[PDB]
Amino acid sequence: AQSVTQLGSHVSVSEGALVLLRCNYSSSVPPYLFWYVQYPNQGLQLLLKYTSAATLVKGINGFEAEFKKSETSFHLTKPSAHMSDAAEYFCAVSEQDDKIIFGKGTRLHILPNIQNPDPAVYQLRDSKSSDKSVCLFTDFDSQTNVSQSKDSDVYITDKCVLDMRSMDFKSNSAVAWSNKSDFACANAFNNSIIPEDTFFPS
Amino acid sequence: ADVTQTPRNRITKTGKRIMLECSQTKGHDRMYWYRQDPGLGLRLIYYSFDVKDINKGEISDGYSVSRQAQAKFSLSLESAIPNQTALYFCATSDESYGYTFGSGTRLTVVEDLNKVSPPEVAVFEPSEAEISHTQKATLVCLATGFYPDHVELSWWVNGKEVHSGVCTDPQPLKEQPALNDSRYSLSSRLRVSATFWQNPRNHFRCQVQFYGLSENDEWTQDRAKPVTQIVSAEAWGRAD
Repeated sequence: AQSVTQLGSHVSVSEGALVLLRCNYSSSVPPYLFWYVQYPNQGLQLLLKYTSAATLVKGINGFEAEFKKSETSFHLTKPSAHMSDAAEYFCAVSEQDDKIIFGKGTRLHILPNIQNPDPAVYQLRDSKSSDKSVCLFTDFDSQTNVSQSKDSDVYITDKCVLDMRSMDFKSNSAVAWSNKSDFACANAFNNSIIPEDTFFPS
Repeated sequence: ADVTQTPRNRITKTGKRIMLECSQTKGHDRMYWYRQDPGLGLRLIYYSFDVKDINKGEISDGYSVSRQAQAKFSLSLESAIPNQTALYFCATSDESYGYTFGSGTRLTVVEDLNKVSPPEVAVFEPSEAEISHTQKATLVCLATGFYPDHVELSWWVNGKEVHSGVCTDPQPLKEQPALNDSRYSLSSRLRVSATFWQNPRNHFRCQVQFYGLSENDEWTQDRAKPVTQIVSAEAWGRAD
């Protein structure tokens, strides 16, 4: 009868904006509630929990959650999204006086503030003396997204954000490649809607 | 470390009995085994409140457990099947929902060990056009042709591991999506200043830890036995 619901397997937030991850529960009597965070290939870390004491529960790193009985909710918040907040978050609830049951999880994706976009498609050559290449689409802002390949012999990755600490600089990129010698970087991202000002060097 | 799990990683063929161990030092009555799958969270398999008291969770089929001591709770896959591929977590709890999780067991069950294959790894050097346009330089690592999907990629600059300026794909892609036993590929980027790439004294290495066969596994093919191993590729900086 008792459950916990998180909707949206993947959610976005702009860098520096309010973080809000939603959790609702179905228990008739108020339960204990928990929020855990997980980084890739790591274990679970407790952020905060409601244990029938304070209703505004504070957590580590500026996280908070308010237990609201009348709308059966325990939403997790943080005032400002940082790149290091990128992780998967699980809401969980007590059940049957003997266990914790977990929500399905939500992965939080932080959209970096790219104030000087410089979209471009580059060709990169193998360090060894094959004439193998890959294609790198980089330096586009938040309004561009990368579509999957329409050709089973052309491989295209999801966009990935890197954070160069040395220059306090973040950028988006996707990589494409193909085992066809004729494949060209000018055409690699033709199934994606790319910026009209994308740089294509020759 | 209060809660410890073994093994940390394992690959197995289908139809084998597999045992995972959880041990604790605090002697809490309550111990639990969960599995984690993408999009499903953590699902309870079995739990125990004392030595010989056992309770099914939501996904107990295909599994058994034994509580051999206050300190120990064992999970068995009775006859492993591919859909038992998962990250497995044991936990203890005190009397007030104070949970402690073990660090996890990554288990991969494959139908046919003959398909196991380590990656080929290549580094692709920064474009002169990126360098001129941006005064930055992105290296790309590609790991290809590996099976199963069970790898760890890292970057090493002048012999030390780096995290800054790196982005690795969160999941490998299938090279042949139509096939149940497709091999996989994975990419990563490491971005540095153009100045740093242009120094011929700087050394860049992409490392891929692959988890495959063990010494005990049989191997009847001519090609290299695809054991757990590290495969790297490298590049030196360059002015031209």
